[PDB]
Parts: sequence; C-alpha cells; structure tokens
Amino acid sequence: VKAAAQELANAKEPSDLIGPGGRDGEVPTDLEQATGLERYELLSELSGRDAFDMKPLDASRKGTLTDPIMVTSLDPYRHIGCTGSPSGSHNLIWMTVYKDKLRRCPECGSVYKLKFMGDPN
Amino acid sequence: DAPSSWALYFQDGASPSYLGVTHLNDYLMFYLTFIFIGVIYAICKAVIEYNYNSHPIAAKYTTHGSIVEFIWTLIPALILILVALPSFKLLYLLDEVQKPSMTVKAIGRQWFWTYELNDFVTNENEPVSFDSYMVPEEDLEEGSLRQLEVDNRLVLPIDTRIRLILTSGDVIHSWAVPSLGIKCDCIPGRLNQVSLSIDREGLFYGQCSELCGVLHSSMPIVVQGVSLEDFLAWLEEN
Amino acid sequence: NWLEEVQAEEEHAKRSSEFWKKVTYYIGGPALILASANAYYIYCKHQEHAKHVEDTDPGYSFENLRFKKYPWGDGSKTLFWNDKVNHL
Amino acid sequence: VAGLTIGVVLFGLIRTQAAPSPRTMTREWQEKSNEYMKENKINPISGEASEGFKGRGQISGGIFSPSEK
Amino acid sequence: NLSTKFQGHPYHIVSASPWPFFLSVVLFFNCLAATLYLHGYKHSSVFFGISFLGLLATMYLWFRDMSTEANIHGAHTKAVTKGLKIGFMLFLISETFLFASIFWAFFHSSLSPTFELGAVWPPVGIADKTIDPLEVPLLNTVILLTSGASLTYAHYSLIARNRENALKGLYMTIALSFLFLGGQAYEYWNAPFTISDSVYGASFYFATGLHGIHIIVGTILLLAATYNIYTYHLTNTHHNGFECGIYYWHFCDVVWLFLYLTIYIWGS
Amino acid sequence: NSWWTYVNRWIFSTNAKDIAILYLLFGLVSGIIGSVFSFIIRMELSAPGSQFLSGNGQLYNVAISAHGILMIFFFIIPALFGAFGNYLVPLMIGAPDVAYPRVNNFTFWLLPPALMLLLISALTEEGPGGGWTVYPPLSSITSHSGPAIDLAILSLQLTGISSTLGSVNLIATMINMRAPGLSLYQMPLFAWAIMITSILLLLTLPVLAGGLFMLFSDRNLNTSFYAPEGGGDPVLYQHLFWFFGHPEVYILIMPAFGVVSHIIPSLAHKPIFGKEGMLWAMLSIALLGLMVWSHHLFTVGLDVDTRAYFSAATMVIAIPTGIKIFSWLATLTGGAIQWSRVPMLYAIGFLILFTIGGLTGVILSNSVLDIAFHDTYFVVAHFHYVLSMGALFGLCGAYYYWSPKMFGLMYNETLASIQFWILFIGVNIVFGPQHFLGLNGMPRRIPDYPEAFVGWNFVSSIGSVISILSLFLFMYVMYDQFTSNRVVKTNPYLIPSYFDDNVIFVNEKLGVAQSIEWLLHSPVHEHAFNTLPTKSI
Amino acid sequence: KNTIVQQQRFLQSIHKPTYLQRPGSFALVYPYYAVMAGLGLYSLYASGRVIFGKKDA
Amino acid sequence: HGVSLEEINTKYNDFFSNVQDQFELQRGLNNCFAYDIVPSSDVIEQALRAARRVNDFPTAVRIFEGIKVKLPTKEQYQAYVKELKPVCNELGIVLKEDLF
Amino acid sequence: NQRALYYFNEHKWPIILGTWASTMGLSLYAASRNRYDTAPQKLIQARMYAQGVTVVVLLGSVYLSTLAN
Amino acid sequence: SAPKPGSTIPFYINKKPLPTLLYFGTFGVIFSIPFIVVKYHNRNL
Ligand code: HEA
Ligand code: HEA
Ligand SMILES: CCCCCCCCCCCCCCCC(=O)OC[C@H](COP(=O)(O)OCCN)OC(=O)CCCCCCCCCCCCCCC
Ligand SMILES: CCCCCCCCCCCCCCCC(=O)OC[C@H](COP(=O)(O)OCCN)OC(=O)CCCCCCCCCCCCCCC
Ligand SMILES: CCCCCCCCCCCCCCCC(=O)OC[C@H](COP(=O)(O)OCCN)OC(=O)CCCCCCCCCCCCCCC
Ligand SMILES: CCCCCCCCCCCCCCCC(=O)OC[C@H](COP(=O)(O)OCCN)OC(=O)CCCCCCCCCCCCCCC
Ligand code: CUA
Ligand SMILES: [Ca+2]
Ligand SMILES: [Mg+2]
Ligand SMILES: [Zn+2]
Repeated sequence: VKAAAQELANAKEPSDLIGPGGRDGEVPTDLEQATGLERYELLSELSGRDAFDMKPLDASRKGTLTDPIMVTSLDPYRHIGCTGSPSGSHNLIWMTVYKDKLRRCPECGSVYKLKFMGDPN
Repeated sequence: DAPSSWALYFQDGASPSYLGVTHLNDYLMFYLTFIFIGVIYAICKAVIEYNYNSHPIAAKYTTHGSIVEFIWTLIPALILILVALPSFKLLYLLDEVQKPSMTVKAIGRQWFWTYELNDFVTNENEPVSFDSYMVPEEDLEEGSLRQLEVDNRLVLPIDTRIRLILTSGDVIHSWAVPSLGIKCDCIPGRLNQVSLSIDREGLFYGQCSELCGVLHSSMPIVVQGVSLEDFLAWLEEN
Repeated sequence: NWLEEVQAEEEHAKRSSEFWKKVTYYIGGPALILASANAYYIYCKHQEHAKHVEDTDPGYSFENLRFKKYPWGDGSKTLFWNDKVNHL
Repeated sequence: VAGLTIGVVLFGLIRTQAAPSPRTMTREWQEKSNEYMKENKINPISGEASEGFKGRGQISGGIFSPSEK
Repeated sequence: NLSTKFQGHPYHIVSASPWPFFLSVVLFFNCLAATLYLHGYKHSSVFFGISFLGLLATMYLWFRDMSTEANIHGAHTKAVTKGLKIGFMLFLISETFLFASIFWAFFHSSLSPTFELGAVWPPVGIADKTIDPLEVPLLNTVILLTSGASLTYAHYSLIARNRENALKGLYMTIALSFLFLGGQAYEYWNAPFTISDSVYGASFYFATGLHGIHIIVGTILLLAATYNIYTYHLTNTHHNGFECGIYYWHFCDVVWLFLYLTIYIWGS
Repeated sequence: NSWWTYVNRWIFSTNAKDIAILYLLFGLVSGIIGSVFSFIIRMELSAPGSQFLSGNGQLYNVAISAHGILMIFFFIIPALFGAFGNYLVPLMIGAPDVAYPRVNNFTFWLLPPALMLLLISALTEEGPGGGWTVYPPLSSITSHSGPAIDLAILSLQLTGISSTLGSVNLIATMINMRAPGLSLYQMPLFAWAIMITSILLLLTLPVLAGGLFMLFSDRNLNTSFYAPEGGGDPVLYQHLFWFFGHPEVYILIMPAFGVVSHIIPSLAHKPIFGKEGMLWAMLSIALLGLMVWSHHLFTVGLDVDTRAYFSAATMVIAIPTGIKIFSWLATLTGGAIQWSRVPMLYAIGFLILFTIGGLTGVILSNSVLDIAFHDTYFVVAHFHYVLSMGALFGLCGAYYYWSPKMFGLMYNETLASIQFWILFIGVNIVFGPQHFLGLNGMPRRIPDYPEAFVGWNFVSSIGSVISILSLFLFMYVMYDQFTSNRVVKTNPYLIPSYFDDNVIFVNEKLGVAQSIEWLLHSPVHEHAFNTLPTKSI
Repeated sequence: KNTIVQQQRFLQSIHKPTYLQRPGSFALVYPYYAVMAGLGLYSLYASGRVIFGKKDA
Repeated sequence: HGVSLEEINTKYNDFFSNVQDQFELQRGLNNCFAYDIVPSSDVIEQALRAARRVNDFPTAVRIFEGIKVKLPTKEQYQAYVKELKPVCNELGIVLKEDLF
Repeated sequence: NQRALYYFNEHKWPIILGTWASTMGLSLYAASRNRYDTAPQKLIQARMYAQGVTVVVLLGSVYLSTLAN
Repeated sequence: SAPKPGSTIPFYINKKPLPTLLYFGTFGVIFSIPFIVVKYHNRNL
C-alpha cells in the first residue's frame, strides 16, 4: 500500500509501469503479474485516489456568484447537467463550461466555476 | 353476390351468418368513425391556431396528469368492452352445430376443384363426382363474366343446411365465398368441417385466397341454389 | 488489512477444495463403477443379434424418404451407414 | 402541383405501350352481361337487378369500356 | 503528471482488424459451398474444405489477437470484464431461447400425433425399437454429472491458489468429456432409426446435434483454457474465461438433464 | 499515399460514426431496388389481363416475394433499428464508444453478401415463389427444382443471426456504460425504446433460426418435419413463424415511436407530457406483444376456446397506443409549434396515418370479422398503411432531423417540403382505393382479377407513379445537401426565449441543449467524452 | 522460465497494430490473402455456372 | 403538485423586489410568464422598477409587448395601460405602437 | 396403504415437478445466507443438489415402475 | 493526433461538373437493375 503508493509517485513515463512477475510452478497474483492500463487502474484504486473522475455532483448549495460549485474538469470543456434544488426541482438540462468562465442555471441560477488539473499543452 | 364497378359497400348477399357479420361491421364502423374524425380534428386544430407567429409564449410548465390519464385508461377501454361483447355473443352463437342433414366434399389438387356428394350411396352404387374447371376466355358465352365462371358448376339446394367437408391433397388451398361469409383452409391431411345455409335461389361466386403456385388465380368457385324438384332432377340426371 | 481477508478467503477455498476432493474420490467413483458394471451387463445380455427382419409388414410407408439424392456416395448411403443395424 | 401533373402526364404517356386489352372490355359485352345476370337474380336487392336501377352496375364507363373498333 | 499522458476513460481502443470483413467473406464462401453441395454439384468437395480451413484460420487469428490485446495492453478493467460477463450471460439466455424452439417442436409433434400414427406417439412397430431408459446413455449422464463435480472441485482448488489439484481435475474432466463423445458416437452408430424415419427420429437427431456441437465448443474452450494455464498467462483475478466456461458448462449440463428427462423417459 | 488511410478510415475502422453512414447508404441502395420492384408490380395490375408480360405468374410471384423480403429485411430494419442507434445511443448514454467495437464492425458486413446471394437466387430459372411467408409444401422439391429458394432461406438465416449479433453489444453498452448519475429510470425515451426492441429481437429471432433451419432441411435430408404423409403438421410451421412475425413489426416501429417522441419536444419547445406513464405503457406494450400470435391463423380452423383466448387479447394492445397518441396530442397543444419545419411536418403527418392504420388493424382482430377479410386486399391496406406510414415516415424524419450531426450540412427546405407533400399525397392515394378493393371481397396476390375492379387499380397506378418522382426529388435533395457546403452551428435547433437579449443570449446562453448530441460540434470528434459528464446524484 | 514479463517489455516497444505486433505474423496473412483472392476468383465462375443452367462435361 | 395561483404571484413580486443582475431579472421574468398568470399591478410596477434599477431600457417595452401578447382581449390591455400610464410617463416609457 | 402408492406412481411428472420446485426453493433459501458465497456459486450448488436428487428419484421411480400387476 | 473535421464525410469526393454524371449513372443503373432482372426470366420465351 504505502510502498505501492511510493511506486506510483515514482514514475517517469508510461513505459515504466510493469509487474515484477510470478514464480514458476505456482499460480501468480495480479499484484506481480499485471501489465497495461489494468495495472494503472489497480494502483490508482489501492492508492486511495481515483484513476478518472466519476463523482456525480451534488444538488445542494444553490449557486452564488461569490461561491460557485466546483466541477472536476480534465478538459477545458466539461459537459454537465443541472437539476437545481435537491432532486425533483426541475427537468435535467445539459450545460457546457468553458475555461474559467461561469455557467448560470436558466431556472435556478447556479454558477459552476471550472478549474483544470493539468497543463493545457 | 357479384362485384360491381366503383363499389363502396361489400355486396348484396344471402346467408344467416353474412347478415350478422354485416350488422357487426356496421356497429364497429359506427364506433371507429367517431374516434377517427375526433383525432383528425384535434390534430388539425391544435396546430392550425397554435403556430409560432400567433403563440410566441409556450406554457412549458404543465407536464403532470392529475385526472386525465385515468379517463384515458377508462373511456377507450369502455369502448373496447362495448365492441367486444357483441362479437363474443356472435361467435358463441356460431360455434354451435345445428341438426346435420347432408355433406359435400371439396377436395382440390391444383388449378381445379373436385366436388363429391357421397351421402346418397344406395343400390345404384354410382356416387356423384365431377371437376369444376376454369372456362377459357375464347370459349366464354356471349355476355359471360371473365375469370368468374366454371364449366361443371356446383349445385346445392336452397333452405337445406349442409355440413361441408373441406379437404386437400396438395399444397394448401382456401375455400372462400364472400356472399355466404364462410371460409376455411384446404389444409392437406386434415379435414375442415364447415356449415352452410342458402336463403335465396341464386348464383353465388367466390374463389381461393391462399397462394398455391403460379396459377393460384385460376380456380373460381360457383355455387348456385336450386329448388327441391330441380335438385332431385339434377341428382337423377347423373 | 489485505492479509487477514486473503488468508480467510484462501482458507475457505482450501477447505471447500478438500471437501470437493473427498466428494469426487468418495461417492462419484463408486457410482461410476456401478453404472459401468450395470451397462456392461446390459450390453452382454443382448449379444444375440438377429437384426435382419423383413416381410412382417415391411416399410410402413414412411421409412427412408428419398426426395433429394443424398450427397455422400451414390445417393443411397448415409454418413453413419451400417451393414448390420441399417437395412432396407 | 407541377409534380402531380408531371406524374399524371408520364403515366399517361407510358400507359399506351401496354398489351391489348381483353375482348370483353367493349360496351356491347358489358351491356350484354348487365342484361344477363339480371335474369338469374344475381344481386337483385340493391344491385344488378334492382326495381328501378338507373345506375350502371357492371359498367366501368369512360375509357375502360370503349365502343367496338 | 502521470494522468496527463493517459486518457480519461477505461474503455479499450481498437483499430485495423481486417478479421470481421474477411470473416464475412469466408462465411459467404461457406454458405455458397454448402448450398452447392446440397444439390450434389460437381467439384463441391475441395471447395467446402478450403472454405472451412479459411474460416478456421480467420477466427483462430481473431481469438489470438483478442487474447493478446487482453494480455499485453491490459484493457481488462473491472467495467469491461463485468460487461463481458453480462454479454456472455445474455448469449446463453439467447441459446436457451433457441433451444426452446426445438423443445416446442418436439412437444407439438408428440402431444397431438397425426391419425396415421396409430393414435400413439411411439410409432407402431418402432415403439419396441425405442431406447430403454436403463442403458449406456444413463452411464453417460452419470459420467457427465461426475465430470461437473470434478470441474467444480478443480475450480474451487484453483480459487485456493492450487495448480496441481485444479490441473488434475481439468484433466479428468477432459478425459471424461472425450469418453462421453466416444460413447455418443457409438450410440449414433447404433441408432435404431434414421432421421428421415418418422418425426420421432428427426426430432431426436435434431435435439442431439445441438447438444453435441455445444459440448464440442465446451471441449475446445477447456483445451484452450488449459493451454493458457500451461503457458502461464492466467492469474487470480485475470480469470474471466474460467468463470465463463464454468457457467456455460453448468448451463449445458442443466439443458442435458432436461433432455434426458424428456426424450428418454416420456418417449419410451 | 492516402489509399491506405482511405481503407483504414472506412474498411479497417471500427468507430461507430464511420459505420452508421454505411448503414444508411446500404439501406438506400436496397430501398431503391425495392421501390422499382414495387413500381413494376403495381404497373402490372393497372388493367385486367396479362400486361407488359406473357402472363408469367411465376415471374409475378418472384417479383412480389423479392419486393417484400428485401424491403422488410434490407430497407427498414438495418437502416433504422441499428443505424440511428449505434451512432446516437453512446451520445445519450455518456460513453465514448460501444462495448464491443469488433462485433459492431462485423455485423455490418454480413449484409452485402446476403444481398448478392439473394439477387443470385432471384436470378435462377424459377426463383422464390412462396412469397414473404414461404410455406413448406410449396417450397417442397416437388414445386421448385433448383437452388432458388434455398439461398433465400440462407439469406434470411444469416441476416437474422447478424441482427441478433448486432444487438448484443448495444444492450451491454446501454446497461453498463451509463453516465455517472444517470439512473436507468432517467434514461431518454429513444434509448428506452431501442433497448426494448433489442431485447425483443434477441429473445424472439433464435426461434426463427431453428424453425427455418429445420424447415429447410426437408428439401435436402428428406425429413418428415412438415410432410402431410410424414406426420408433420404445417400449422406448427405457421405457429412458429407467427410467434416471430407478430412482434417483428412492433420492434420495427418502436424506433419510430422514439424518434417522434424526440422530434416533438425540441421543435415544440415544450417537455414531453407524462414521460413515466408513456414509458411504462410502452413497456406494457412490449411485454404484451408476445402472448398474442394466432391472429394470423384465424381461418385455419383452430378450436373455439383458443380462438376466443387469442382474439380477446388482440384488442388490449390498442389502449396503451391510444394513451401514447393522446399524450402526444396534449404535448402538441399549448406549447409553441413551428409547423414549417420538415421534421415537424413528418412528425405531424405520422400521427394521423398511424392512428387510421391502427383503426384498420383493430377492424380485423376478430375471428367473426377476419373471415370476411382474411388474405384479401384489406389486410394489405392495413399493414401497408401502418408500415410505410410509420416506419418510413420515422426514418425520413430522423434523417432530416439528425443529418447535420451525421455530416454537417444543410439541405434545401423548399425542395424537402415539396418532396414531403408529394410523397404524402402519393402514398395517401395509393393505399386508399385498396381499402375499397378489399372491402368488395377480392383476394390479394393475384396478377389477374375479375373485370369489375379496374377503376380503383387505375386510381392506384397514378399514385404509384407519383411516388417515383418523390424518390427522384429525395435523391436530388440528398445530392444537393451533400455538395452545398452549407455550414451548421453547434445546436441549430436552439432559439432565444421571449425575454433573451440579443447580446446576453449570444454570449451567456450558448452551449445549452435538451440532449447531449447538440452540445458537441455537428461533425463529432473521433474521441468524444474524454471525461464522463456528471449530473446531480 | 516466466518469460512473459521479458517478452511483454520486448513487444511493447513497437508501434505496430496489435494484429502485426508479434513478429512473423505478416508471413501467415499475405499467402492467406492470396488464397482468399483465388477463392473469390473461383467462386465468381462457380456462381456464374450456377445461375446459367448448364454443367461441364 | 406544488405552488398555487396567488402564491407564485406573491413569491415573484418578492423576488423582483430585489434583483441586481440583468440575467436573473430576465430569468425570473421568463419563468413568471408561463403559469397563465397575468401579473398584477404591483408585480408589473415592481418589475418596471427593477428594470430601471438594473439599467436596461428595452426590457421595459418588452414587458408591455409581452403583456399585450398574453392578454386575451383588447379591453383588459386598455384597462392595464390606462391604470399604468402615469408610471410609463414618469419613467419615460414609449409604447411599441407609438415608437414606430 | 395399497392405494397411496398407486397415485404416487400414477402421476410421476406432476409430483416430480413439484419436488424439483421444492428442492430448488429450499436450496436457494439455505445457500443464500453466507458471505463467502456469491450468487452464481450458490445457484450452481443448488442446481447440483437438484441434479443429485433428480438422479436418485429417477432410479427410485424406475425401480418401483416394475410393479405393474 | 487532434484533427478538426471539416464537416465533410461523403465517402467520395463531390463537385459540380464531372462527378454529377457518375452519380446519376450509378443511380440509373441501380434503378434499372430490376429491368434486366425481369428480362432474364423471359429470355428464351
Ligand atoms: C407495422 C406495424 C404494425 C402495427 C403497429 C400493427 C398493429 C396492429 N395489427 Fe397488424 N399487421 C402488420 C403490422 C402491424 N400491425 C403486418 C405486416 C401484418 C400482416 C402480416 C403478414 O401477413 O405478413 C398485420 C396483420 C394483422 C392481422 C392479420 C389479419 C389477416 O391477415 O387475417 C391482424 C389481426 O388481428 C392484425 C392486428 C393488429 C392490431 C390489433 C394492431 C394494434 O397494434 C393497433 C392498435 C392501434 C390503434 C387501434 C389506434 C390507436 C388507439 C386508440 C385511438 C385508442 C382508441 C381506439 C378504439 C377504442 C377504437 N394485424
Ligand atoms: C417494409 C415494409 C413495406 C414497405 C415500405 C412497402 C412498400 C410498398 N409496398 Fe409492399 N409489401 C410488404 C411490405 C412493404 N411494402 C409486404 C410484407 C408485402 C407482402 C409480400 C408477400 O405477399 O409475399 C408487400 C406486398 C405488396 C403488394 C402485393 C401484391 C399483390 O398482392 O397484388 C403490393 C402491391 O400493391 C405492395 C405495394 C407497395 C407499395 C406501393 C409500396 C411503397 O411504394 C409505398 C410508398 C413508399 C415509397 C415509394 C418508398 C419511399 C422511400 C424513400 C423516400 C427513400 C428513403 C431512403 C432513406 C433515406 C434510407 N406491397
Ligand atoms: C455449418 C453448420 C452445419 C451444422 C449445423 C448443426 C446444427 C445442429 C442442429 C441441426 C441438426 C444436424 C443433424 C445432422 C447431423 C448428421 O450427421 O445427419 C445424419 C446424416 C447421416 O446420419 P445417419 O442416417 O447415418 O444416422 C443413422 C445411423 N445409423 O449425416 C448427414 O446428413 C451429413 C450432413 C449433416 C449436416 C452436418 C454437417 C454440415 C455440413 C454442411 C453444412 C450445411 C450448412 C447449411 C447452411 C448454413
Ligand atoms: C453452430 C453454432 C456455433 C455457436 C458458437 C458460439 C460461440 C460463442 C461462445 C461465446 C464464448 C466466448 C468466450 C467467453 C467470452 C469472454 O469472456 O471473453 C473475454 C475473455 C477474457 O477473459 P480473461 O481476461 O480472464 O483472459 C484474457 C486472455 N487473454 O476472453 C477469454 O480469455 C476467453 C477464454 C477462453 C477462450 C480461449 C479460446 C476458446 C475458443 C472457443 C471457441 C473455438 C471455436 C469454436 C467454433 C467457432
Ligand atoms: C443467432 C444464433 C447463433 C448462435 C449465436 C452465436 C453466433 C456466432 C458467435 C458470435 C459470438 C457471440 C458473442 C460471444 C460473446 C462476445 O462478445 O465475444 C467477444 C467478441 C466481440 O466482443 P469484444 O472482443 O469486442 O469484447 C471486448 C473484450 N474486452 O466476439 C467475437 O469476436 C465473435 C468472433 C467472430 C465470430 C463471428 C462469426 C460468426 C459465425 C456464425 C456462423 C457459426 C454459427 C452458425 C449457426 C448455424
Ligand atoms: C374517445 C374520446 C373520449 C374522450 C373522453 C375524455 C373526456 C375527459 C378528457 C378531458 C380531460 C382533460 C381536460 C383538462 C381538464 C383540466 O382542467 O385539467 C387541469 C389542467 C390545468 O392545468 P394545471 O394542471 O397546470 O392546473 C394546475 C392546478 N393548480 O389541464 C391541463 O393541464 C391540460 C393539459 C393536457 C390536456 C390536453 C388535452 C389534449 C387532448 C386530450 C384528449 C382529446 C380527446 C380527442 C377525442 C375526443
Ligand atoms: Cu388455390 Cu391458392
Ligand atoms: Ca395485369
Ligand atoms: Mg390465410
Ligand atoms: Zn437548475
């Protein structure tokens, strides 16, 4: 776990993600005989974080200009959807949020500010 | 009895089941014309007046059915029961069997129809049988009807009820006559039992419906009623 | 953490594997050998052959239908044709 | 309107290249059959043997039943 | 930033793959060859063989490439393998509903026999030539039941991280399946009636053929799986094929027990 | 060298976008051949007697059978069921690609050899003669001698197994690749419908596979499966065939239901009335459309109790469909309507034709009533006025509604509207007189007819001619749209509300749509949905 | 003996498509493609003979 | 169900009592004109005051245009304009029919 | 009882279907109560129990079927 | 690779003067196939 977390932190290129390999005469285990994106997924899930973002947003904290609801965005365009007040407030409409601009809800008035956890290029 | 030109109704016929079928059809048409014209008018009026140039504001905030969906469930279902019941008692009247009198056989192999009346087997030992054939176009009698005549025409007496036997020994055929409203499938191997009753004394027309190869359209069926003395003379003639 | 759960799962799997080995080498074998012995008895009882019967209502009018020639050989032979159990 | 008239005209133009019609499509035979099935009470209720019967019955009329050439 | 070099979705990306188009082409070849051989046209022997070898080559290469991609690139994420399992389950449900057709065919042909059959579903004169309930097929059924028990034992031992026990169980299962196939061939040779003999023989033969081909598919799956196990390409959690084969074999055994209940008890 | 790139982008490509276009093109090239076949068969029956032919009845049987089979299995199913689903379902579910790309690529290419072999079979000395529903004794080696109908059987088999293989990946894709926060209940109606059709088709078609194979084996292995002397009962064949045929038309028409329920709101700017009730009624229809199959065997001669059981339940199908039509009628009123839009025109014209066709279908669902119309032109009128008015209209509306998303071009509104009007008038005057022709008591599938029927056939022929001009205009408009370089914005069907400023709307309102597909650029990217869209949980 | 890691690292270094990543795969497809082309050429004549009623003798 | 007829009237008057953003004003004004509820005198007057506050002219004339469109007959519109004329003359509002 | 056995062996199919359903239900109820036992594994164990019971009742029925006096 | 589609997926290049004849000829032959089909069945007659 902690050693695996250190291994995850210590990496340079995707070519370096490898498995040590099992021992002949016995069935190996995924902790030593994994390769490719499956290895990345398992290390990410054991490290405690998420490989990709799969967190559905919350309908509370109605949007305000000073404090907009934050949305994880690996991309400058991060399409989302708004229900507004806690589930059942209004129909679900889709929105797109550009780079660091605010998208306000046309029924509730909720702004979703955007960030970017990655270099643009 | 026979097709006309530019026809709109079905035809004028004579059969106890045919009148009931026409009555049921009239009631069912009376039922459906209502709904058809209603839906047509609703579709026309909900659009002809609510175009964008006249209704720029849309009441987008009504998407709940309080008491309307229930009536949608009930009223057409009420109409469904109202139409189902008469058809049900008509069918439960038709499924019974009256007192048998005599039978005919309608075996037909391919592009011709054979009829048998073997009820009257007696010391003469001469059962009556023949084959009805498509009359050629050239040899049609002056004033005849093309595609609807046969040479050896079938003969059944009037006001006498016959428990017709339907059978085939080849690809499946059908035995249809719109005036009498009686039909069944000439399914090989198995015999189909159907009844019949003619009220008038007239020539009736019909043909098969289920395709049986290249000449599926070359076996017309003609059955005409006869009086008792004419029937007896016809029977003693052969 | 992972050690306790993996040990428990492996222990349960090993116990089930031992139980299933006992199942496959305790009851399945006797049933198989008993069935084999009974099958051999039935097979050896009826070694009288006499599988050539004719003239006792032959054919029955729905045997060996020939509407399209059989592809194998001349056209009157089947893939599993036998000279003792298949006749005409 | 133009599409409808083009379709009608084209169908009419490609119509004449068909096989000759059966010999029974003549006014004479149509009227002979009309007077024929009346005798055998074929549909006398409100059809081919009605009491008055000003209507046609078994005549299509128009081009379908032309005069004998 | 390691995630920057990576994508944002755990689903695999494939390209090229000329296998589907040429597989369609070779299937068309096989269909044309079979249609020609049905009517006994000349030069119809080598055509069918060549088409079948082409089909064998194409789907064998497809399977090899798919297994390779599932091995090196490691696209066998949890969602992907879950979806694969649901797809396999959907396929076996489709197989059940396919077999239901022949089941209803036998039921209709049996419950209401024609009037030339002597008012009995067992044909007159052939009824005494039917298959007795207690003979070699019963031995084959008990062999299949013991084979399933041994396969379950091997699977549980493999769960217990055991090579020898699971491998021996798989070897016993393969040998038992091979002897079952030999016994089925022997029963086929000693068939009292041909498929063309009445509807009883036709329905029996149609019912047995589908089970035979499904069991052949199971045997090829088992030998392939033991090939991967020997090649050292299977791990504890990278074992979707093992569970798929186990579920399929239990499904086919249930279908076989239903067939044994109906055809060899009700019809005899 | 772009040739390698050409064939890798088209043949050795497994992207969903690059395949649905080929689905549409294959559907089009099948539909043209089918329409010409229909035109020739309708021109044959313009007047009584042999006409343009030497009385060749077998040729007419080949023509009708080919038209039916190719237009029911090569025009509508492959170009509607999976053509607009594989392209669009990943967009609405929140996934970048289908579950199994390789099977998606494989399913498409099983169809071209099917078309070639079907054409070869029809080009034999005799050709198929059993019609769309071929029957064993007629198909028996006694009637046909040659490789004519065996290839048709094989084509049906392989097309069915391909369609089943083309529907296994879709269900997994829309059951496991759902967006984070997208409950299955909250799924859009179109994908709901398409999943229902997928499950119904996969559940039913195997039965056809087995039955068709066992029936075909009669010609080669001389099996007694259906021989009258061999103990076989053809009523079993009819039951097997109509356990499939009855739900096939529903699974073909449900995509039309979904596309209409999608076209109405966006061009009406009003949410769909009663989504949950509509989808639950459609689920009731889907479950209901299986236990009723013997309405096609009303005059065969089955027992009274079975006839009553399977005729009473025929009526209950109407209630959910009437509820759906009433819901759409309620949705239309109140909200704004842009009646001049071509998709709106097709959606509006769909409803009246579908409801009159449904009334005709409920006419002949009684054993007491079917005896006067079984295997006559009335059933032809019913099933044609339902099929070509619902499925064809839905396909045309879907094309005219999602074409910018497929390619990124604009069509000509004037020519499209003219084509719609011409086609509507032609198809209304084509199947109109056939109602009277079947009401008189005259059967179907007859190249010759008694003389007292000429007028209605003459009235039908002109409309049949008109439909060909409609097809020509559609071809011209498709070509013009393809080579007009008319640009299209991100969401062409989004307009400012009654209180949106011309400067506020342009800068603080763009990029909003009722569905996901309108959020992306009209020519969609190869790799969309890099991150999963997350809604309110 | 467990060479799967070594061969994995050896084969991940190439950018070829997965159906040509393993060396020696190309030699099993080119004659395969030639045989498929020959099969198509023969089947063309076979179908042409089938449609045109005749048999060689 | 949810809000009744008059409750939404009072709620929207309270909301329009304090609006400082053009976008929010337009949003609430759109959402008000969908309940078949013609605004009362206080509601329209407060909407006009809000439009004056957020410094947007065309919204004011759009109010009267939309009210004229929504109202069923000419008599109700004439009564509304008669009872609201002073306001429009106080805030310098020019009607559409007199604008051009 | 000399009469209960007659009905017990008269209708083998209905009673065998009933006992199969009883075994299926009982095995599902008993097996689906543990932690280290997924649903497919418990279903497989239940089906194995059903197969064994079916085999033993088949042998018993074919043994008792000889009493056809 | 991050290319931007030019909103052109026609499966084959299209332009005014030359390709029109090819498109129309393909349409005509695929329209007129049924003709040769109906002629084939009445060749030896
Ligand atoms: C294309 C799709 C489609 C659809 C949607 C339908 C819809 C229906 N069809 Fe039809 N049908 C076919 C396709 C279709 N059919 C085909 C292809 C055939 C011929 C098969 C062949 O021979 O190959 C056929 C044939 C066919 C027959 C065979 C007749 C014969 O040949 O002997 C029957 C008989 O019951 C039937 C019944 C119905 C019924 C009850 C409906 C119902 O779904 C209709 C329900 C709809 C409504 C009724 C309208 C809306 C309802 C309301 C407004 C509620 C209020 C209404 C009332 C109270 C009146 N169909
Ligand atoms: C898929 C369903 C379908 C469709 C669409 C059609 C379309 C048509 N059918 Fe057919 N038909 C059947 C299904 C269908 N049919 C079936 C099952 C049978 C029975 C077969 C049997 O008996 O064996 C049959 C049989 C049949 C007969 C039987 C012959 C006889 O009994 O005498 C006749 C004759 O009138 C006929 C006519 C027509 C006509 C005129 C059209 C159309 O011309 C009506 C108008 C439609 C168009 C002209 C096409 C429009 C197309 C487009 C504009 C292109 C769009 C393309 C895309 C964008 C991809 N059909
Ligand atoms: C490509 C897929 C083809 C196989 C499909 C399998 C489907 C299983 C269900 C179908 C039942 C099959 C039973 C027949 C087995 C048998 O051997 O039939 C029995 C006969 C001989 O037996 P006998 O009379 O000696 O028995 C009595 C013993 N004394 O042999 C045959 O006729 C050989 C041909 C049978 C077909 C199997 C091989 C197929 C090759 C051609 C492919 C045809 C493709 C058709 C179009 C796609
Ligand atoms: C006539 C009628 C014919 C009908 C034919 C039906 C065939 C469809 C049967 C569906 C089974 C699909 C396999 C499981 C799906 C799956 O799960 O695929 C996902 C798994 C991944 O699992 P993994 O990550 O653990 O291993 C990753 C390995 N790299 O792939 C597998 O490794 C399959 C495991 C065994 C397969 C080896 C090859 C066996 C070939 C059998 C067929 C041979 C040809 C037979 C004749 C065509
Ligand atoms: C209709 C009834 C007939 C029987 C049904 C079976 C049809 C043929 C078998 C097709 C596989 C079914 C799905 C398996 C699960 C699956 O999905 O396997 C997985 C793959 C696709 O998924 P993937 O690799 O992208 O997954 C991603 C992995 N993570 O499958 C295949 O590559 C299929 C292999 C190609 C075979 C196609 C040719 C079919 C021949 C048909 C003729 C033989 C039968 C003749 C019958 C008379
Ligand atoms: C076969 C034909 C037989 C017909 C028999 C049916 C008779 C009953 C049907 C009438 C019930 C609905 C009326 C509304 C009553 C009401 O006032 O409902 C209340 C709501 C008022 O709005 P609200 O909810 O926001 O109020 C909020 C309260 N605070 O109305 C509506 O929203 C109507 C919106 C949908 C209705 C549109 C109707 C479209 C056509 C319907 C069917 C047409 C039939 C055509 C054939 C005749
Ligand atoms: Cu006789 Cu059809
Ligand atoms: Ca004609
Ligand atoms: Mg019929
Ligand atoms: Zn909101």
